[PDB]
Amino acid sequence: YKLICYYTSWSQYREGDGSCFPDAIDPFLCTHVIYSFANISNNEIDTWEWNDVTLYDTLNTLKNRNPKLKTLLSVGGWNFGPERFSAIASKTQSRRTFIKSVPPFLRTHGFDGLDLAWLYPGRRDKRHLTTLVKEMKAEFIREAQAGTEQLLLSAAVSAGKIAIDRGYDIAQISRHLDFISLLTYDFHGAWRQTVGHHSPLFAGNEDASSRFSNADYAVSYMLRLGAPANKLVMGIPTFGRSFTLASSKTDVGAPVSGPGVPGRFTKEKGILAYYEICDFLHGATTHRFRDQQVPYATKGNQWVAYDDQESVKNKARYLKNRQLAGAMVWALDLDDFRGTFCGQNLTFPLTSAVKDVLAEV
Ligand SMILES: CC(=O)N[C@@H]1[C@@H](O)[C@H](O[C@@H]2O[C@H](CO)[C@@H](O[C@H]3O[C@H](CO)[C@@H](O[C@@H]4O[C@H](CO)[C@@H](O[C@@H]5O[C@H](CO)[C@@H](O[C@@H]6O[C@H](CO)[C@@H](O)[C@H](O)[C@H]6NC(C)=O)[C@H](O)[C@H]5NC(C)=O)[C@H](O)[C@H]4NC(C)=O)[C@H](O)[C@H]3NC(C)=O)[C@H](O)[C@H]2NC(C)=O)[C@@H](CO)O[C@@H]1O
Ligand SMILES: *[C@@H]1O[C@H](CO)[C@@H](O[C@H]2O[C@H](CO)[C@@H](O[C@@H]3O[C@H](CO)[C@@H](O[C@@H]4O[C@H](CO)[C@@H](O)[C@H](O)[C@@H]4O)[C@H](O)[C@@H]3O)[C@H](O)[C@H]2NC(C)=O)[C@H](O)[C@H]1NC(C)=O
Repeated sequence: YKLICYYTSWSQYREGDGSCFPDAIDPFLCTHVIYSFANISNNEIDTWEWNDVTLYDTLNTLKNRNPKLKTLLSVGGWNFGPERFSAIASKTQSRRTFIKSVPPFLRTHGFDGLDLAWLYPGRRDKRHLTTLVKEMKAEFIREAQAGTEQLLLSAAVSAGKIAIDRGYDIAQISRHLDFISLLTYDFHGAWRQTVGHHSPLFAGNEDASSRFSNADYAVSYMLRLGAPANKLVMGIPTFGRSFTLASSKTDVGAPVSGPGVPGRFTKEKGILAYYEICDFLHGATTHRFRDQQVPYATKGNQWVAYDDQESVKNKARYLKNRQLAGAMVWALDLDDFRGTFCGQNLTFPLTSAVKDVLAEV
């Protein structure tokens, strides 16, 4: 089983305990650690933060303590304009330019692979996405001839039915990619005036209608479309999405005024880190959708949809039962990495819970 974990570039800037640097990562926790995100300048991959080469270096030293650990650099991300990927990929010339610039960059900074996070490809992009993947892999195969271990190519893919149908030729890119990370956690939060969980495992017979917005459907779909199970990796969130209630109602379908109040450390309306959620639970009412098998909490007028050790162990069992390649976690720096916010003294409680199930039979 693979355990793919993302570490974000911008987490170093959070104040106090929220600050997270690469050396806080347990080397033996995941099998693959992906650094987010790289930029693209002059059609070449490039750094993003002023100190990335130092952090790249700190992250890759982890391999001195654990030789089996693989690291990858991810390009793209939500805040990355998909138009930019679109323009680079639709022109054979700028596409070859970006592709050719990737291996030397990865080899200089000690990475073992590239992760593609184009979010998201439209109907007019499908054909070019397939090309970027093909040519990128061909180039990695070419590059291994020099006697080095071949570079890995992976991609983070939307788990939304319409998004998949619209921009991805799953059967094609599946044969060229080493693994595919299913983003099974942004199903409900897309500013949509009402309450709901963003990462349910199952559909649940109540208020069913977007029968497609749950992990079980997304996995089943990807498999029907042609992706091999041994290359699929299910995404497991380490954060929660919050809402500000518009009334005293707390059950499903309850109206919402907008996103939740920022977290003290993450300072971003709408989301909370697992460690902030831990603090938040004191004096809150915790509920759990049986059908969807995920929890939520309320306090005053705030409503939070999140994942705990139990829902995360549950998802890991599901994933083993369908024989997938493993799990993907977003993100290490949103988990209780210091291990001093959630109680039972454990560093990375959520990710460790996923690791324990995977390590079981
Ligand atoms: C919200 C929503 O609806 N979107 C979701 C998507 O998120 C989702 O995408 C996938 O799933 C992840 C979670 O859903 C998703 O989220 C993450 O993506 C973006 C980036 O792509 C993250 O954006 C953060 O936002 C930060 C602000 O909150 C911002 O922080 C600022 O960062 C800069 C530098 O990075 C700091 O500047 C530096 O400051 C110091 C001094 O302070 C100086 O010394 C430096 O020189 C400064 N200069 C610079 C520029 O370096 C600044 O301090 C800091 N603070 C501020 C002002 O707040 C980050 O920069 C920015 N990151 C980027 C790259 O833009 C989101 O926060 C992430 N969300 C969560 C949650 O973590 C991923 O993109 C994606 N994952 C995968 C697998 O790819 C999609 C579904 O895919 O669904 C929705 O669209
Ligand atoms: C990620 O890579 C991106 C490049 O592909 C890059 O985004 C930008 O990259 C350039 C660097 O800033 C931008 O260039 C500038 O654009 C402005 C026009 O608005 C021009 O005029 C001015 O320049 C003045 C100083 O010289 C400044 O005071 C003014 O405010 C004004 O900006 C500049 O001369 C310059 O050309 C690119 O336009 C932009 N790329 C795209 C496609 O939009 C990011 O910088 C890079 N790293 C990150 C985001 O961390």
